[PDB]
Amino acid sequence: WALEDFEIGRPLGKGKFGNVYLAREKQSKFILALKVLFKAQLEKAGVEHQLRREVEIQSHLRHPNILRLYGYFHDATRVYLILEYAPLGTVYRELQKLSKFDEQRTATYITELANALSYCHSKRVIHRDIKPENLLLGSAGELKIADFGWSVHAPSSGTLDYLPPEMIEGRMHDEKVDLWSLGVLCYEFLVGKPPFEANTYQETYKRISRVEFTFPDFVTEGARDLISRLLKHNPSQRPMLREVLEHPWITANSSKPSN
Ligand SMILES: Nc1ncnc2c1ncn2[C@@H]1O[C@H](COP(=O)(O)OP(=O)(O)CP(=O)(O)O)[C@@H](O)[C@H]1O
Ligand SMILES: [Mg+2]
Repeated sequence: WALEDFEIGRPLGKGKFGNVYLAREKQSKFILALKVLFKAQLEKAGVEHQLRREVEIQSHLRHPNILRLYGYFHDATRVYLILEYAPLGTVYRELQKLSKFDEQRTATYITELANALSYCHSKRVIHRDIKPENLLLGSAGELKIADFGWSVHAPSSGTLDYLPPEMIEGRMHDEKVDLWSLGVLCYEFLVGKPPFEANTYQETYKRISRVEFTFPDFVTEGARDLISRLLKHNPSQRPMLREVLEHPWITANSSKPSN
């Protein structure tokens, strides 16, 4: 597997370690996304081994709400990831355009997230880096979790906007990290801002460890209940994904069934 087997198109995104390009395999005309990481940069930090673990985790995951990793190769200087192509962009860009989502879209997206996370937790997998810019949209507008560069196994040990207290406090985290991020996202979808945003890293840190946030008036009581249950300082207090998928506000507003 070499780069000569793909025609490269426009870039789909740019990052510190590399770039993502639309691409087509020449033999079959299969269109896909090619993520080109540069070893030099991955080595400048201690990330090349986290990349190896992320690739091994993602290749064993098959779920309609998880971006597929078809394969991977490398050359002298670059690492190539062969990714499923998500043609409708990121939830982040959708959030900028629409400013905020209504209860129906939010509940649908949370349901799709909770389904995919349930499949991951049912295989001892945490993501930790669930940001809007890592949620992609498929041809039918379905959510796909991408960017598994931070996923890990077991407890284990940028902007903090989506990280729970136990992570910023440097403690040992577990599968409950994904529950906190789910509550951050639910809030951001309805309000248009993550609930602990601030002009400063140091201030954002304080807010998260205190769980200091407030709702705009238009947030309904059902959304407040779900969000307050997820954003608990104590991981063991956060609900299970089953409790989320069966939350009243989710069932009433979600257009997609649960799992
Ligand atoms: N299969 C895919 N289909 C469509 N767009 C994609 C895509 N994969 C990535 N992108 C776009 O490129 C951006 C960055 O890709 P990705 O999040 O996977 O790498 P990354 O976050 O690790 C960047 P860095 O190397 O700096 O850490 C995404 O936010 C998205 O806009
Ligand atoms: Mg990303």
